[PDB]
Amino acid sequence: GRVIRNQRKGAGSIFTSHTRLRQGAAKLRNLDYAERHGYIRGVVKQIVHDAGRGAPLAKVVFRDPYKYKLREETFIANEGLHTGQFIYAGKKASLNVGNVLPLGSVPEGTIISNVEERPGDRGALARASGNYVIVIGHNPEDNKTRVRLPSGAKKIISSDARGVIGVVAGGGRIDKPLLKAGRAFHKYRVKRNSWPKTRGVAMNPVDHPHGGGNHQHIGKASTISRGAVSGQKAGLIAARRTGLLRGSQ
Amino acid sequence: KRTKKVGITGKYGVRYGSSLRRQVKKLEVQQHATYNCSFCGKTCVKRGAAGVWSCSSCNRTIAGGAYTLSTAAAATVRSTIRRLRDM
Amino acid sequence: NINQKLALVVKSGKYSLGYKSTVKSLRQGKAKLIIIAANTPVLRKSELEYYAMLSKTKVYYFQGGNNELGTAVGKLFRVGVVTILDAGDSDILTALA
Amino acid sequence: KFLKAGKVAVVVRGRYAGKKVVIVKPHDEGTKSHPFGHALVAGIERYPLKVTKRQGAKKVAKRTKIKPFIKVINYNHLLPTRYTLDVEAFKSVVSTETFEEPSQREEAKKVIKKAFEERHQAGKNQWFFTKLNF
Amino acid sequence: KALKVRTSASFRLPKTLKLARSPKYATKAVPHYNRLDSYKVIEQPITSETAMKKVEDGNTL
Amino acid sequence: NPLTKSSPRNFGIGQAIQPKRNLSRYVKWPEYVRLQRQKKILSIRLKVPPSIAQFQNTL
Amino acid sequence: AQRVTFRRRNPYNTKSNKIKVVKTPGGALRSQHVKKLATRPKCGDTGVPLQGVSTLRPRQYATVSRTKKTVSRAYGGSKSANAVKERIVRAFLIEEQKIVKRVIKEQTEAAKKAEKKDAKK
Repeated sequence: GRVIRNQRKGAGSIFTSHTRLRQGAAKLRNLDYAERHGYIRGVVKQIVHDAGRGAPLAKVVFRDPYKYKLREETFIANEGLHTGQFIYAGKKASLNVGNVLPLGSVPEGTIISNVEERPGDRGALARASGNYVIVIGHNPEDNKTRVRLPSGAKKIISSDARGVIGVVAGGGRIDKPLLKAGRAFHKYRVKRNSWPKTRGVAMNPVDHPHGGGNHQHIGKASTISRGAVSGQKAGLIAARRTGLLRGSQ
Repeated sequence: KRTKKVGITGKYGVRYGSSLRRQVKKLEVQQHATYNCSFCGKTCVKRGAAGVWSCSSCNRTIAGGAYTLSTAAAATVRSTIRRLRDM
Repeated sequence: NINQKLALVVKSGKYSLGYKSTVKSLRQGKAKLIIIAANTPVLRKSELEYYAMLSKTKVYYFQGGNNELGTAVGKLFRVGVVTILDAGDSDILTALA
Repeated sequence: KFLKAGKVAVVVRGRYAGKKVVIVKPHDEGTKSHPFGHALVAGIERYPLKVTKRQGAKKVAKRTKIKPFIKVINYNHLLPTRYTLDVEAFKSVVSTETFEEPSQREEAKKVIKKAFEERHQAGKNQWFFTKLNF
Repeated sequence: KALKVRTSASFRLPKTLKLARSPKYATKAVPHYNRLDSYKVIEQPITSETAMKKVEDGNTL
Repeated sequence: NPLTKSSPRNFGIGQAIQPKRNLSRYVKWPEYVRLQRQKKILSIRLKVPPSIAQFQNTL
Repeated sequence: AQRVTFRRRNPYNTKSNKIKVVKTPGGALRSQHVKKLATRPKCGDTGVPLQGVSTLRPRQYATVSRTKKTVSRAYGGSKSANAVKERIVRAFLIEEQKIVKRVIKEQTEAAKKAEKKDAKK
């Protein structure tokens, strides 16, 4: 057979993302001295729609504590930031929507985003629209918080990990249906190249496992082994359950 | 009154079907309408690209939700932090 | 409460609306009490509050923005800051508020 | 109250915008030529340039130089101030006749410069002689 | 002892004496006569009748 | 004395650009420096054996 | 009636290839190339078009007098008038508060040390 629609993607020629319109690497500040002891005032200069982004960005401007210069950093805007807000980042800054503490300083209950997995990652978890981590716990013996991620999957993080307080902007985007292909077109046209997806099933058995037959059907379990193979893995990979999911997640 | 009930979504005509028109109407009302500006005081317009409002007669700009200035989650989280700041 | 008292001013009493007139009347010294909204920007809040201290004037912070101060002074339009030049009938001058 | 002879306002609009000034002769209103609440204010254009020990003469003389200006300035363009800085001495120098005639304008600027160079030495009213940073 | 206190964490290559060439023989040996002489630049003039128009009438050889 | 104005500089994290302190510690050294330092350490952190050892204990 | 051609070996209707048909004093219509209309300079703080400053493509004024590049205030051909006014006010009013906080914290620390001495007694 051929290499599949979804084995090439990796190669990365076309299925590379599109980064013309794409504004900047949405990232927190780099850490230390200033913001591992006291804090610093940022200033939100712009809030700015990012093409191909779950939720708009904020050019928050700080000051280099060692040079006469400004650094501007693209934070993921949390519903609340507004141009000419004073963001405050680092240990000794307070709990406000846009400030950026380290999970340690942040009481259990709080609602955080761009949470750094490891500290110094400049953000990882809960960065897409509307999403947010909840700091569940605190293990001050071996400084590491337990944190819930939008998935649900609770997970232990270093207490020196940071994250911007508040819930992320663009919340409740997916409320709307798209209608009209075209709007799905323009969605992905601004990200990547996955859209329209032809169904294996529809294609020839050359081109994809499900393919072929005198009836469009799969004919051997769309569930697939986790220890399967590039090209074997088209259908429900490594499923536990299948079928219409009832109840909680 | 032109439209008994398609309202704004009457742009879409007979497409997409009464459920996916209804759903959108609710959020294409919300998004096309004018907030009141927290700071200015005034009330017109303005959304501009999802989660980014606004200017009325002022020019600021404010991260909000996609189709509304404040998603409910934002308001409850404002409280959550209002409570946990006070501790 | 305050809203009853500013009503008592606006009927029978002399009062100024808005910023320039406020300030005009802080510099004249006719201002005995200025009622500043909340949402009125901290700059112009702090500017009034400065002038106030030179004029030795009371600054009552109307808890609530400017659409609801206009209301409170029997106005339609929104008002960012009121002055109370004279309103001997009312009790806002006597009150700490 | 207020806006008396001393009052170290800061000009806000128009050239001297952001430069500290003294209200040498206020007028509540009434003039045919300036139909609004305006002062006559002398104040400094070029600042004293921040002297030190470890410095001197062809810099210190240079630093301690202070240009002044004189201006009729509407009260909407003066943010007035706590700080007062004294003196009746300029009032008689800075009249309404002093304005209009270009030679006479200088005559005041020549006196007021001296008066500021008097004041700035022996550190009298320091705030008024530092640049307003903005 | 009492080491060089530095400010820049960045340790750049220390500027050093870049010596110049003092070669033991000329590589070319004999300096080459002018590649492009007076006579070698301008070869033949032109006789195309419509140049001889331009010579006499426009003052352009 | 009078015109000479006392003015503190204040280096409290978010106030006034930190002044050029000695950063010797925090220099990105070149690879060869990094080697010959870390070679020294690496020797010492290792339990060295006695048949060497004695060359540290010198005259 | 009297048609006209471009001039330049760019057929295409690009911006930076904009024709304005012009009657020449031959009498025939001729095209000429409309050089791009410069947008007005703008404020640093706000989106304001900044006043008293000649438009001109960034070069067209690189050799024009600076009176035409600027206005005579505080932040000339940069910040805009009321934008500056905002930030003279804000500069000055802030500096007072920083003075006021110093006095508060000076006097409150003097009270703190007095309170501890009285508590220690």
